[PDB]
Amino acid sequence: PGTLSTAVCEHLRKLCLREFPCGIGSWNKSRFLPQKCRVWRELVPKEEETLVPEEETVEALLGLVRSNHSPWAMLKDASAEDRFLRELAIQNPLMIKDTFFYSYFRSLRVVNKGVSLVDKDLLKFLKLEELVLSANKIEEIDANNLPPTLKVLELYGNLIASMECLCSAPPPRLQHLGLGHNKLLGPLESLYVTSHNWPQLVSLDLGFNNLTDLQNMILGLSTLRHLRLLVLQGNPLSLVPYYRGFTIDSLAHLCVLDDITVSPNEKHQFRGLNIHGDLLAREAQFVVTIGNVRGVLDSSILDPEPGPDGPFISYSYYVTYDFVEGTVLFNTVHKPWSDVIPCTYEMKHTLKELIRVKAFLLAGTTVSIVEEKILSWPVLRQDPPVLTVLGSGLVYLEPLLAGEAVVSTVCNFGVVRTLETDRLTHARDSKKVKKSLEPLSVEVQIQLHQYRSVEEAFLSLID
Amino acid sequence: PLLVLCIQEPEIALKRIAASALSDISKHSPELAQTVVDAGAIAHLAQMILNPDAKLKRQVLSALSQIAKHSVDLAEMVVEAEIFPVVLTCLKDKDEYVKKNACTLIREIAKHTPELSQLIVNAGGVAAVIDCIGSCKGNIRLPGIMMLGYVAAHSENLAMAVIISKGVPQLSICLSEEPEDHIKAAAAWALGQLGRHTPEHARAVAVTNTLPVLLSLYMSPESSEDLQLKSKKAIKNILQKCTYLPALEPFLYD
Repeated sequence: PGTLSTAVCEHLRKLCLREFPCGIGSWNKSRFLPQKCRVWRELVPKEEETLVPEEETVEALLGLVRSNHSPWAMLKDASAEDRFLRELAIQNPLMIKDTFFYSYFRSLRVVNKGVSLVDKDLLKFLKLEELVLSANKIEEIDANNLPPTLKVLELYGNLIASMECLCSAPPPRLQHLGLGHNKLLGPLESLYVTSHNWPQLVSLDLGFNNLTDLQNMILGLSTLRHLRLLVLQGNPLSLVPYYRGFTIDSLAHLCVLDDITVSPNEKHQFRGLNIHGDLLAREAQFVVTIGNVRGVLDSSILDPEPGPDGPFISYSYYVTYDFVEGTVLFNTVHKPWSDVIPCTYEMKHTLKELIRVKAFLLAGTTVSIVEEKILSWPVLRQDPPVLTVLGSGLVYLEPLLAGEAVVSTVCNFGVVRTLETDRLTHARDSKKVKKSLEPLSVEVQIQLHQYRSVEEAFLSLID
Repeated sequence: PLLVLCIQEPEIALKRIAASALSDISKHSPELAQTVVDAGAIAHLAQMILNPDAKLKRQVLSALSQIAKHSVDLAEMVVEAEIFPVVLTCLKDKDEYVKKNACTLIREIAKHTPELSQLIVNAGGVAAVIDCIGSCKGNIRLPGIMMLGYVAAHSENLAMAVIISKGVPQLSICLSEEPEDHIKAAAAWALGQLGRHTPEHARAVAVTNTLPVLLSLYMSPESSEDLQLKSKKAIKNILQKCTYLPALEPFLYD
């Protein structure tokens, strides 16, 4: 379907650069045509708005584009500067060609073809200091196509292997790289954001990729002395405990970070963290609690009378989890029935595999409960203890990757204590009484111990 | 106000020049048209449509078209001045640019809301517009074609009113005999808006032998980009509801 030149020139064909209400047919002959047709309607005694009907009322033509029904909002849709391009083409087409299209794209931003092959025309598209293009499938690039011009670069949904082909052909201009929905990897690609490549970096948007060291990225910024807009919330590199205050502090560049309104007190509390960051436990270090057990099938309600030799009981309740190693598993929460149970585990993980840590956080990581009942004659007798269980949930943890201190999520593996069985759980102890007278769920909490002041962030010495 | 007062003068040339100036003014922003309206120009302009002057009627209808092209309220209040069927009678005058002016005025009127389209239909104007289009050739048919297309695209009852009024064969004639590109593009757009409704729509369109014409036209290299785009749009909107196999049968092999 496309080479870059053929796809650009195809979409320039898709945008009708010679035809109505833009462009050319009869209608032009005293409005969007050359002068004789026009002027001779005067210099021959006035052919009026009688126009021989070789012409339209141009206000009518414009009214067609303005019409809330005739399509032409862009066409009815996309990148707005393309509607200006149509609007010029109404205003008069004749002069315009690829000569003018080559002049036009000071940026190119006209998303989606599913295409990927970079080539020559971009140079011929003389002005281009920016790209913002997406839903195209590029892998690594004919770098050379870089005119000596490029500042800003969004690439959402590309697939790229390394930055290197492009970066080994650099105009000294790139203010920004961005690659949403993409794939790129490691602490080391930061070298392709060095002054060899891109001393000019003011701006960034780098989610869905997997990029892994804030101080490697500081190596890039020690050589890209420009930063003022950013996306580090959204990469594995944020996971280092000190990230918000460190990133603000780090170098002469980033004036503001992540979402926040100063107008209270923050800034006096928080400048100075990167100094401490020469000293902090520089890796990422996560404390991770598991949650209290619910949907606890009183597998004894099935014997609401429970005290007899099988029926009678003791319980386990545990989770078994995926966390990144691929994955490491433990049977965490293990402890018995009470109509609501309290159960918890905590791990601390010190971590470096930040691409897979990010995979564990984003992807859908896998979690299970196990329940055990005991149902015993004094023999007790126990089947494993007994088993009666649900355990699967897919689970999600981005805020740590957003550079935030903590995640919690709460996971139900599904029903064994139904509400009738729950009413019955209280009815097991109420039938012990009548005789004597989430659905299966855990909580999750995942901290990567980050902080609320410059001094509190200094605690990651200890992390 | 002076331009409004100039029309009250008995001079036909003064009336024509004032109407031309009003049309030239109220064609750049809705506020200019609103200011002209607030001077009481609508009441006058409706009163010279009956005047048997070619140029005066041309300029009056052009000004009305330029006024009723911006917003819904302007087009609504324009019809409130009892402009029917005095405008509809202008589609039968010996003049051609008067017919073009009337077609453009109607087109601008019933493009905002289906209420104005419904009032025009109830006033019996669709048949008159179709007859004027069939009795004329050239760019004059374009405003009426875009009119009937907007009316069809508005709602279902309006599309039925157009179809029962024999709009589809006229559109086929427009697509066939007109050598111009935007005319046949507009004809394809109107046919697609007609056929995008209930299967009875694409039924009444398919008997008229427009679908093979649209397919050949969108398979023609000499065709323009907008024309092929609109032809494909019409094909997609019609074949998605057409239930007649013998007309969808030729689409298999082509």
